[PDB]
Order: sequence, then C-alpha cells, then structure tokens
Amino acid sequence: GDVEKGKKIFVQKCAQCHTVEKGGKHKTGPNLHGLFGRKTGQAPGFTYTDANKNKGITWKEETLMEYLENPKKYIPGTKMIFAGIKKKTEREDLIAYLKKATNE
Amino acid sequence: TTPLVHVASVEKGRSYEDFQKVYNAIALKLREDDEYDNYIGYGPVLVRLAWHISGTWDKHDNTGGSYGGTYRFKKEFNDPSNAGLQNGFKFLEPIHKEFPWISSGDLFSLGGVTAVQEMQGPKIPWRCGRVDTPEDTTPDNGRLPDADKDAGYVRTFFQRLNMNDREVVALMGAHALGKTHLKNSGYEGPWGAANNVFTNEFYLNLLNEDWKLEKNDANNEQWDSKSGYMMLPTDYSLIQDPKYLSIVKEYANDQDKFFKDFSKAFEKLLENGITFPKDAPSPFIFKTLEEQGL
Amino acid sequence: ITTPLVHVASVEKGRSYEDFQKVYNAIALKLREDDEYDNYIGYGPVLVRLAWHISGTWDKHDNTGGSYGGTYRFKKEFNDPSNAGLQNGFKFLEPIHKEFPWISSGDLFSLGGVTAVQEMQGPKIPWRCGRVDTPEDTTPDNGRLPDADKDAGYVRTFFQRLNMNDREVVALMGAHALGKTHLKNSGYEGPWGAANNVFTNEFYLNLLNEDWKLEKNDANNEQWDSKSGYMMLPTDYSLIQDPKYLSIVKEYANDQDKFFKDFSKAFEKLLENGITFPKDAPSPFIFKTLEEQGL
Ligand code: HEC
Ligand code: ZNH
Ligand code: ZNH
Repeated sequence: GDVEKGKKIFVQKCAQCHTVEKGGKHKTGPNLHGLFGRKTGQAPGFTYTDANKNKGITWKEETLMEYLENPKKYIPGTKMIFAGIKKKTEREDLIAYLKKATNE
Repeated sequence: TTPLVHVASVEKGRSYEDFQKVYNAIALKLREDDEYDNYIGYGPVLVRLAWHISGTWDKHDNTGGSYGGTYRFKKEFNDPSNAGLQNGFKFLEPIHKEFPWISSGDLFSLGGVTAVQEMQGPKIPWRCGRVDTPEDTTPDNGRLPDADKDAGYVRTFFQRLNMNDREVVALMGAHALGKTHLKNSGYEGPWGAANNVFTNEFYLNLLNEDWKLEKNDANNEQWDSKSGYMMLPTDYSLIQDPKYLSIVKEYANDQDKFFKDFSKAFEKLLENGITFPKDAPSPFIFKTLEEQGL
Repeated sequence: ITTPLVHVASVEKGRSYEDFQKVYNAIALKLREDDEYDNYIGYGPVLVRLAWHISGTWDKHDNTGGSYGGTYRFKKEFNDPSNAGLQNGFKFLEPIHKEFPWISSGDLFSLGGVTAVQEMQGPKIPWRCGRVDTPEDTTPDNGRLPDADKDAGYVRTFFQRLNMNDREVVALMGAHALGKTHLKNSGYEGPWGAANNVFTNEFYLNLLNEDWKLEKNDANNEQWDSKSGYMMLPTDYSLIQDPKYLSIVKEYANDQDKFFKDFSKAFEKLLENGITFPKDAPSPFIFKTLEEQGL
C-alpha cells in the first residue's frame, strides 16, 4: 500500500505539528521517530500531558489504525487537536509511510 | 428591465429534520472523498461555490444571487470566473439525486454551510426556501471580482452586495481555506498551512510573513512567502488600506470575533435578494457529524 | 383668539451647500456602517418616519409645530406615545450632531429623512436650511399625529390640517414601502412589502394586487394581512376603499416615475410647512448621493 500517497496525507494533515526524523525538533508536537514498537508519551524532550504518557501502550500498525479515527476517544484529555481520519484506505496509507519515515 | 422580488418557499412538507439529513450526506461524503486536491478535501471548493452563486447579486435591480440556482445552466457554469467549481458541483450531484426535492440554490448554499461547519469553523444559521428559476434569469458572465486590483476596487465591488468594510474583511478570511490553482485562476499556491481547517490563519499570515511580489507562468503578479504561501493582490489590499488593516489586526488577535463576524456576513451573502415571509421557519443551526456521534 | 406664529428661515452662521453635503455624507456613510439594525433593513426607514413625525405636528391655523423649532429634542414630544421607536433614529443622529454642533435640530432631523430616501435609491428631494431651535415651551402637545385605526374620511380631514390634497396624501403614504411596523412600538407587526429598504412603488402594487383579510394581532389591534406575510394599516387600506384615492393609487402603481416626482414635492412641502423663507434665502440644495460622488 502507498507510502507515496501516504506522504501527501502526512504533509497535509500532520506536518504542521510533526517532524518524523531523528534530530527533528519538537514543534506543537513531539518528533515521531522511534514510533513503531514504542510506548505512548515516549519522545525525549517534550512536556506531555497527564493522559497520554499514561495511556501506556505500544505503538503498532493496527492499534493506532483505531486511535487515527478518534485521537480524543482512544485517549481522553489530550492536546492533539485533530479530528482523525475516518476512512480505512487513507489510514492504511498514512501508517504504511510512517513505518518508513519514522525510522529509516 | 427590473422590479423583482424573490419569496422563499419551503420545499413542500419539508421540516428541519429533513434538512439535517441532506447536511449529513454532504458531511459524510466530505469524509469519504477526502483524497481530492492532495488531501485538502472538497470543503474549500464548496465554500467557494456557495460564494460564487451568491456573489453575482446586484442590489440595484435584485438580479443574480443564490435564489435561482442558475449555476445549473451553461452560461453561469462555463463562466471563466467559475473555473474549478465544476469539481464541487459533481460532488454535490449524487446528493441532489438522493434528495431530489431540494432546490439547486438550497443545495449549493447548504454545501457551503456544511463545509465551514465540518472544518471546525463557526455555526452558520441557514434558511431554506430558494426556488429554482428558469434559464433566462441567468446573469451574464463577469459579475465576480478580479484578483489583480487594489483596496479601492474591493471596497467598491462589495457595495454592490451591500457589504461594509467589516463584512468584506470577515468574508475574505475564508481564504484560510484551500488554494489557488494556476490552471483555473491564473494564480498558484495556498494562503496558509492548514488549508482544510477554518481558522484566522489568513490574517496572521498577512501580517507576519515577508511578502515578495513575484510573477507566475500565467503572467499575473502574486505576493509570495518563502514559507510556501501566497496572497492575491486583492488580499494584500487589506493591509495596504488603514481602515481594512485595523480590522485585519482585530481578527488576527481574536479568532472568536472573526468567527462571530463571518457567520453573520456569510449568512447575509447567501441570503441576499431573498425575502423571507412570516409563515417562514427560523434559521436552522445544523448539528455537526461530531455532535450527532456520526 | 390667538395670533399666528411666523418662522423665518435663518441660515446657520457662515454655512453653505458644501457644509451640508458633508452632513448628508456623514449620515449616508453611517447608514452603510450600521447596516444591521432591525434585521438588516438598516436605519434608513426609521429616519423617514422621524422626518415626517417632527413635521406632522404642524397646525396651519396658528403655525404651531412643524420642523422649524426642532422640538423633538424635548421630553414632552420625545416620550409621545406616537413617537415610540424613533428614539433609535435619534441616537443614530446624535454622533452626527457631535461632528456638526453648528447645525440646528430641525435641519438635522429633516436632512436625516431626505438622505435616507436618496440613499435607498429614491428621488432627489430638494432641501433647504434655516430651521432654528426654539425653547422648551414651543413644544406641541401629544396627539397631533394620526391614528392608524381609522378611515378615508379621517385621513382626508387630518391631512387638511397639514394643507395636503388627495394627491399629496396618497403620494406621501407611498413611503410605507420602507421598513415595518413593530408591535412594542405601535400595536401592529409586519412589513408593507418585500423590498423594504429600497424606495419603490411596491406599496401601491401590493395594496392593489394582493388578497387581504382583516384580523386582530397579538396586541389586539386589527390590520390587513396577506397570505404572503405583508400588512396594511386600516388607514393604508383606506386608500383603496375610497374611489378618489383608488384612482391615484392605481396611477402610481402603473407609473413609478409619476409617484417619484409627486413624492419629492410633497415630501419637501411637509418638511417646509410653517417656514417663511426670506427673499435672500439660498435656493433648495439638491444633494449628490455617495454613489454619485464615487464615495
Ligand atoms: C497526522 C494526521 C498526525 C499523526 C499521525 C499524529 N499527529 Fe499529533 N500531536 C499534537 C500534540 C499537541 C500532541 C501531544 C499530545 C499531548 O501530549 O497531549 C501530539 C501527539 C501525537 C501523538 C502522541 C504523542 C505521545 O504520546 O508520545 C501521536 C502518535 C501523534 N500526535 C500522531 C498535535 C497535532 C496537531 C495539531 C497542532 C495535528 C494536526 C496533529 N498532531 C496530527 C497528527
Ligand atoms: N475570492 Zn476567494 N473567496 C472570497 C470570499 C468572499 C469567500 C467566501 C466566503 C471565498 C472563498 C474561497 C475559497 C475557500 C477558495 C478555495 C477554493 C479551492 O480550494 O478550490 C477560494 N475562494 C478561491 C479563490 C481563487 C482560486 C481559484 C482556483 O484556482 O481554484 C481566486 C482567484 C479567488 C478570488 C477571490 C477574490 C478576488 C475575492 C474577493 C475580493 C474572493 C472572495 N478565490
Ligand atoms: C395616515 C397616516 C399615517 C399613519 C397613521 C401612520 C402610522 C404609522 C404606524 C402605526 C407606524 C408603526 C411604527 C412602528 O415602528 O411600530 C408607522 C411606520 C412608518 N411610517 Zn407611517 N403613518 C402614516 C403616514 C406616514 C407617512 C406620510 C410617511 C412618510 C413620509 C410615513 C412613514 C413611515 C415609515 C417609513 C415607517 C417605518 C419606520 C421603521 O421602519 O421603523 N408614515 N407609521
């Protein structure tokens, strides 16, 4: 599934708040490197909320295929002001890209 | 040669409950076909359709406007100023066939109210009753504004729509949505970063970026930022004028004031030329997909 | 008995046409800015009523009342039951008087009306200056303004005190195309037409072409309502029950242009009643609209 059409999704709906590479500075959100296979509220250097580091789950393909519909439903009282992608095809393509760009 | 009145008539037996459904159908499709124009969605082209159908109004003789839904005809549809809106029309077409009773004017305008609301923007009170009028009441091409002019033209243009300085600057904030396409308008680029989220970004960008006048491949001049944003010469006019600038600064500082002023002005823009009786319903405040748990 | 009053039009100290175009313009520019009053109708209609009410107090027998004294500024005729709702038209003009302290109350209230008609695309109403502010006891008693619950006979007899003939009253009543009636102001709710902020001949067309039924409202007063949501006062409707009035209503409904020439002359006469203009008095000023100035 497209990492190429998944790049467009990230640029459009996420990039204005997130960096994906290591040594990428935190803007209105932490750097997304070291995502797949890591706990919530992980990225060293950002001041997280008492709700997100505390959700305490591993970040994998399918669990965040669900957080991606509603970032506020799967995690209460967060500062992630994103209404979520509802479709599956689009979530599939953003997740595909992310595993590439957020590690190497 | 003149004297027209356009009375609103609610599409036979239709209530508020019927209208929330057609709003939801537009909202659920904005969510579905969100792949368009590199994931911006159809939201911005729908806001612009709502304005281009309404922006053809003339207070002098009461011609043009949203009422007649004359965009469904070839003269207004093929209007060189209406280039790019065909995409918004084709989007609204399957919805028009799921709800055949709704008038073209009511659908085009509701599509604009749906777009702004689902884009995390203010609630826009909307009224039904626009009736489809025959082919001969289609306004001539050229009622829409040009983008390469000054503050003088923007002020003069909007008087034909009875818009004062506070209303035009509020309406111009819709430019926080979408982008300009070279193949349509002869201009290229977005005004902001979040061009699918209704905010006061337009004014902030206008006041804070280093704007440089550059000429594009269509041979038109546009103001560009090295942050990847652009501003039309008419959008720049708002800071080249002291009256307009006073209001741009006011909105850049307070979003909730811009939101409040946009609703009032956008509703006015879509209701211009339409006479609402007493045996007419109150403006509808539609619930967003989020508020109905959909 | 009691000797008639004589009011001589004294032009404001050192002022001319250019100075009054500036007042017109300030009123006109503010009609644009405060465009949301009374659900987007604007301040235009309430000002025509103001111009008419301060003038309709006139009595041709002793030359009391009229626009001259600018007595609307006083308690007595302010809080006059028939003037309920005009306080809004007054506080619209209040900051325009701050910018032009030199102008008299009678001249301002009357200019407010002339401007409103012109900006709402109506005919040019020639206007003259000279109204001088008179003391607190030159203020006319409440009750000189007409009743809406009467007939063609009352309407004739009333307007004779104002020195108006059958044609002038039917012409003046056409200003009812503008604005609406409000329940908490006079006991009648509703507009007379559709385009209530653009001066047309809609009033006569509506009065002739519609289906009207008499019914009491929420304030328990009877008015003529149409299925379209329009309204006519009993006095407005009795412009058609009377055969002489019906013929003039018919001609104004058929020719908007004749209504426009006749309205101007009658509207000017109304604002100029009871005022003696000296031989040396300036000619009537015809003001240019904001549109005719490119402003
Ligand atoms: C694209 C559509 C996305 C994706 C894939 C993510 N976001 Fe981001 N984000 C923002 C903030 C303020 C925060 C912190 C939340 C808090 O601490 O309260 C985040 C966070 C995330 C996380 C979780 C962080 C963690 O637990 O370590 C992930 C997985 C994430 N975001 C993914 C802010 C924003 C936005 C607005 C300013 C937008 C738009 C996005 N995020 C978009 C997206
Ligand atoms: N426009 Zn604009 N526009 C104006 C108002 C008053 C509002 C609505 C309340 C407008 C909304 C939009 C909008 C959203 C646009 C994006 C559409 C998209 O993404 O497809 C949009 N308007 C776009 C343009 C545009 C781009 C054409 C293209 O390539 O698709 C223009 C050249 C354009 C011009 C103007 C203009 C001049 C205005 C008034 C002075 C104006 C108002 N719009
Ligand atoms: C018969 C006689 C008569 C009568 C009784 C009347 C009455 C009346 C009433 C009841 C009312 C109401 C008020 C409210 O608001 O509520 C009105 C209004 C009125 N009005 Zn009108 N009028 C008259 C005449 C008139 C004239 C002549 C004119 C002018 C010139 C007028 C103008 C007017 C107006 C414009 C109005 C409206 C206002 C507003 O809108 O506010 N008017 N008036």
